[PDB]
Amino acid sequence: DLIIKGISVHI
Amino acid sequence: DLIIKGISVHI
Amino acid sequence: DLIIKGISVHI
Amino acid sequence: DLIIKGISVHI
Amino acid sequence: DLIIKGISVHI
Amino acid sequence: DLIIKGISVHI
Amino acid sequence: DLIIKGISVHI
Amino acid sequence: DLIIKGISVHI
Amino acid sequence: DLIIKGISVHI
Amino acid sequence: DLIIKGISVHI
Repeated sequence: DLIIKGISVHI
Repeated sequence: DLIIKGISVHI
Repeated sequence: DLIIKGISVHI
Repeated sequence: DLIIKGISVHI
Repeated sequence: DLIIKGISVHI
Repeated sequence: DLIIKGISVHI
Repeated sequence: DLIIKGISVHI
Repeated sequence: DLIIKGISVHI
Repeated sequence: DLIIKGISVHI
Repeated sequence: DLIIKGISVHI
């Protein structure tokens, strides 16, 4: 379970 | 389960 | 289950 | 199950 | 479980 | 469980 | 359990 | 349990 | 248990 | 238990 969350997500 | 969420998502 | 969601999604 | 959803989706 | 969250996430 | 969170996350 | 949190996180 | 926290974290 | 905390953490 | 804490921590 890889969870990446937030107002601005930049990968 | 790879979950990426947010107001602006940039990959 | 790869879930990508948000107001602006840019891949 | 690959789910991509949001107001503006840009691939 | 790798969780990365916050207002601005930059990877 | 690797948890990285905060207002500005820079990796 | 590796927890790194704070207002500005810089790795 | 390796915990690193504070207002500005610089690694 | 290795705990490093403070206002400005510089490693 | 190795605890290092303070206003400015410099390693």
